[PDB]
Amino acid sequence: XAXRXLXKXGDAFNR
Amino acid sequence: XAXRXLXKXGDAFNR
Amino acid sequence: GPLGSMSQSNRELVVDFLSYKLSQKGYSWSQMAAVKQALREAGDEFELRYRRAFSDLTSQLHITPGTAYQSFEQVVNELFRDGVNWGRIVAFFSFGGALCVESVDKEMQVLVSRIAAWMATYLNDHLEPWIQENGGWDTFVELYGN
Amino acid sequence: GPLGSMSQSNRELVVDFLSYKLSQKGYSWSQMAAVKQALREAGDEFELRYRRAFSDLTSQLHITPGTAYQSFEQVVNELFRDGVNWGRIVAFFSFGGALCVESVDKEMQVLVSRIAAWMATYLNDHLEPWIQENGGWDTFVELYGNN
Repeated sequence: XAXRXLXKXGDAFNR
Repeated sequence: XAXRXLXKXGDAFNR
Repeated sequence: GPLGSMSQSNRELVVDFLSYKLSQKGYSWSQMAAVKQALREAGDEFELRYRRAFSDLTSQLHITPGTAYQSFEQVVNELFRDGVNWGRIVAFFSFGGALCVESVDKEMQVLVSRIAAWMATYLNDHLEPWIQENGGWDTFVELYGN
Repeated sequence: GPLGSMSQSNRELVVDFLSYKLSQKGYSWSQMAAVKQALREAGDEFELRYRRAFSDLTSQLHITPGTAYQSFEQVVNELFRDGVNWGRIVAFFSFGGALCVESVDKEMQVLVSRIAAWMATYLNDHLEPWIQENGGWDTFVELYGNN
């Protein structure tokens, strides 16, 4: 939830 | 010079 | 713990200021100072971009001294279960920072040095080994510093 | 110097990050962390305010490895010849940082650690004793912190 959130929103930030 | 600059302009920053 | 020398803590202040001033010009006192700086900036940015995400999370948790560790472990394990990458590393840090801030809001300052220990251990045992294999701390710097 | 443990330096990074996040909320890791942050804020504002008035200071020094020490000593001695106050202490730090930046611009980075040692020793012998008797580090944080 607020997991696969902090997942998608780490993965967006990944350079 | 940029002594008696880094001087009055330290002094100006004194609280 | 025991007190150190006035001389060591004066050096540390001096190295801290020079680090900062060097990094503002795109220079670095050391690889550690460069990493510190890039991570502070990555974290401010991550938190600004995804603040609703944090809002959801650190409520849903309900931290107390007897559950703080269980919460930390559950979040951190799912963050990295299917892989480490640089963004998830930043999220880990931001997450630990919010957990510390929240502990102090709720007057559980005791948890702050504990959370530091758990973060440092997890960085030591799980995160830096990945980093060592994936380009090193320098890659992190070239990606998130400047 | 010799290599420390991986864990010592992972701790140090974690603490740096957490110190920063705590101070953003009015909290602090320690009196040291509070001072570091207030001092960085202070130097930024001092430089924003007044760098235009002495912007060619480090340049006119014509720094070289052989003359660096004498140039540092001259500026610092003059800076405090007529006394110490908190604003001049901030200028002492801004100047050392500018002198390090200048040293790297001129491809003389061996000078950076040298400037750091000269500053640390001067703080130790000539500034902290004034600091102790004028309210201590807490007074600096009270005057320059959260600004």
